[PDB]
Amino acid sequence: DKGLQSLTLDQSVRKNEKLKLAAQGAEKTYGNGDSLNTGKLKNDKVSRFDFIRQIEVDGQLITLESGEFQVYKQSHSALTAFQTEQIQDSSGKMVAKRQFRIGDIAGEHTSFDKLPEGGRATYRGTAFGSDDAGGKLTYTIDFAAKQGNGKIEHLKSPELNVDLAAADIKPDGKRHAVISGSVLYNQAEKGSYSLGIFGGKAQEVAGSAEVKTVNGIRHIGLAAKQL
Amino acid sequence: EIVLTQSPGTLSLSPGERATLSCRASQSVSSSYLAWYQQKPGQAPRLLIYGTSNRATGIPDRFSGSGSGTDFTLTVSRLEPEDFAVYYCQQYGSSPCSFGQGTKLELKRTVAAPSVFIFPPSDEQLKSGTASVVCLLNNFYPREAKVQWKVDNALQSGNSQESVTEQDSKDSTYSLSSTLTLSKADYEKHKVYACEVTHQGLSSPVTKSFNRGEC
Amino acid sequence: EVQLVESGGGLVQPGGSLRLSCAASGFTFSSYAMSWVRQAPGKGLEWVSAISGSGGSSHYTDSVKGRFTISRDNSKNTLWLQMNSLRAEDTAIYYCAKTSGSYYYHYEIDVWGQGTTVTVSSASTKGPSVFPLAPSTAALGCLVKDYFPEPVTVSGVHTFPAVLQSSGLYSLSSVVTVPSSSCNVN
Ligand SMILES: [Cl-]
Ligand SMILES: [Cl-]
Repeated sequence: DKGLQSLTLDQSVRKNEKLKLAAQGAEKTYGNGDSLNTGKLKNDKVSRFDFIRQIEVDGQLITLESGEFQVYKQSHSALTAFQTEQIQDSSGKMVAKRQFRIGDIAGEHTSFDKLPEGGRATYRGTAFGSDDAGGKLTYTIDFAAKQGNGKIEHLKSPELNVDLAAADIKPDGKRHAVISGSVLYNQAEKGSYSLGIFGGKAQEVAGSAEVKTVNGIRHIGLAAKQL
Repeated sequence: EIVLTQSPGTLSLSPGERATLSCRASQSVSSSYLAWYQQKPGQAPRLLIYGTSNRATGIPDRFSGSGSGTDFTLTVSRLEPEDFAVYYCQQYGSSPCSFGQGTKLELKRTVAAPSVFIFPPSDEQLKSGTASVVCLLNNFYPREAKVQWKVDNALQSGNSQESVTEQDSKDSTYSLSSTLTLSKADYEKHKVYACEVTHQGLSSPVTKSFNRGEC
Repeated sequence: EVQLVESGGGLVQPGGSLRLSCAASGFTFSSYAMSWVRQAPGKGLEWVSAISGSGGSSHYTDSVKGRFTISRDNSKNTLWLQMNSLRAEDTAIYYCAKTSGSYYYHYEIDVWGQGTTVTVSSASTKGPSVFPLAPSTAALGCLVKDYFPEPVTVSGVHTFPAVLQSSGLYSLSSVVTVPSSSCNVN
């Protein structure tokens, strides 16, 4: 019933892979390019599915990965993410392994050449990583300078509550407005972040951060909107 | 809703023989989603083989699995006594998950004849208004046996219930009870009570009898 | 070690209700789908229901779709089966089962519980009237007749499975061979 009504699955399911999602008594199967109906999902929240990924090998369907599939939906943007629970060993055998990654980031991308030529926007939204959807993203874009900066707060893991350093709005090869910059924790480079700008009026940002931690690189999905 | 049909339903084999258990699906099942479970009596099932050919943690090399499409096989190259149990194939690649009806692996041994005994009803039971007459067939192989009840030489029908033990852990024999249930009235109006047992270990049928009130 | 302990089974009447519990230990509970599988007396294994590791997806054999509700508590390592509107055929041993992965299917049951017995009938708890089976190399025994739900205890020796009598009560005999010149029940 509400937008974003539809997300193309592209990163989330690769060609000839099969992605099954389950929630309650429903189960749906998806292949590369297929549409996920985000129209019925709650805006401004993480929607939860169980997933399994399969492929044919030597004529038999096998499992590649199982776990939880997360969707954060906004009005003009959404993003998917995977919490793996089991993954192919290396050998035709699953092994337990928990890792988190961002899947598709999509929506009505704002054109770089049609951005607001002036003014300041403040975006407020959610940062979510492994086992933690409770983080809070604040981000600010100065369209006069075409710089953005922000930060993540309230994630349970304190090393994840980083600053998103000032970075430029540039066009990518589709002429979409995107931001790529650095992440700081306590005044130290601790990774990077990426945001696209979405909505005809730059109403939303959505992307991800990769944060250096003692436990390895940790991924954070990012989405926010203006009032 | 795939249907798995296991054949044979019962398989009687000697230790040290090779066992071939068969599981046939109503449609193709991926090798990745077929398993075998073993269940011994009074015990929960145990995972044996997963993904058609993968032995589980603690399962001997003796056990092996193979198959693809609609036809799967479990093999016990050389049967230890511990392997005589019920085996179940299960498909878990489609919903609902399904298990076949099981194949019971029986421990074959040399014929043993039943030691037949008969028991009249106790007098306490001739007070509740019912009389039970028990015929016991003790320590016998194979399980195949017929028990006929006769009251004053009249062959009885529908008034008897049988119960058979699991194959013994040591002798590999079976024991069976046959219980005639008659009214205290019918019991007090008839004299000869007899249970006739036929068994491969016996050249002719064994009859045990009592006369009510005598002995 | 990896352990699955069922509780909550027992005797109800038709239409009644039981809440199976299964206490998981020895593994990371939330990472694995769990299932209930049942076994009617003397019959095969029948898959009942399964629930994903996260608790977000569930499925049931059509037999219990609408009547049974699976759930879990990943904070307390507990699996549940709520059985409402129980029926005669639902009588069985119910096994808790751990599968080898998070998705509610595509993983085998790698661990089974001990089983919790469920009985659905009108019969009322009664007790065993133990008669002698006196001897005529000999044979002697006891007739444990007309007794509560299963089971009964009896301490060469052959204790026979119970038979459900046309009445609805159970009956068995325990026999013991002993030398010619020569019933710890309940
Ligand atoms: Cl779904
Ligand atoms: Cl007749």
